[PDB]
Amino acid sequence: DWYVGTEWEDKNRGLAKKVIGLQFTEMDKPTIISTVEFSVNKKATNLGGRPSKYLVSDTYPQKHSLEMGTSLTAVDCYLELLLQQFVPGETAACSITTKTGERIEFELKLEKIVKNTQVEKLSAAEIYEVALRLKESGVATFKTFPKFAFDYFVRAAKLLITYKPFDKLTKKTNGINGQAVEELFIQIQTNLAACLLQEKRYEHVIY
Repeated sequence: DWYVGTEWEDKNRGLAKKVIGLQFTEMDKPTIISTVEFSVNKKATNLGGRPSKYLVSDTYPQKHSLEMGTSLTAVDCYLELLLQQFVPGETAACSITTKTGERIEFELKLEKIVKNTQVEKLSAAEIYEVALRLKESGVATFKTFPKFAFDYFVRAAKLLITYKPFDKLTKKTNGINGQAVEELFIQIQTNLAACLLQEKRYEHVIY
């Protein structure tokens, strides 16, 4: 065994991964816009009341379909980032450390990558739909997780400005009308503004 025991970290986000098993098929990793299938191998420990679509218990192991950039909770969003570090067939002990130092611990396996689209490949039309879905997740997490909501809108905005100017876009050439793009960009800018106000409203409310 070579891959077993190897480790990855993102100190900034309190994420750590340690490989415990591998059924090798290839060294491909999920992209930021991929669709994957993965399983939770046992009950997550120390969830501590935090909402999670995948880790929240109520039989193991259990399978899930996941499209990157759709998660609506803090834990789930960070689940995605861990999954983006798996190769298919890999089983890893994962952890999310909180501000209080307490660790949420879980064991995941990436079963396969259903679709591994690359951003660079995408047409302007397809980029729009990715920006549109990201904004939707932003809107859906606005009340419950404003920092993540914010990050969503930022990600959506960043995708779109790759096509500035917008005035040179036509359905005929790019697949999409440049008017639709600048309208969606403006909606996102407005959402980021709202988010900052939402964060202010609760900065002095304790966790």
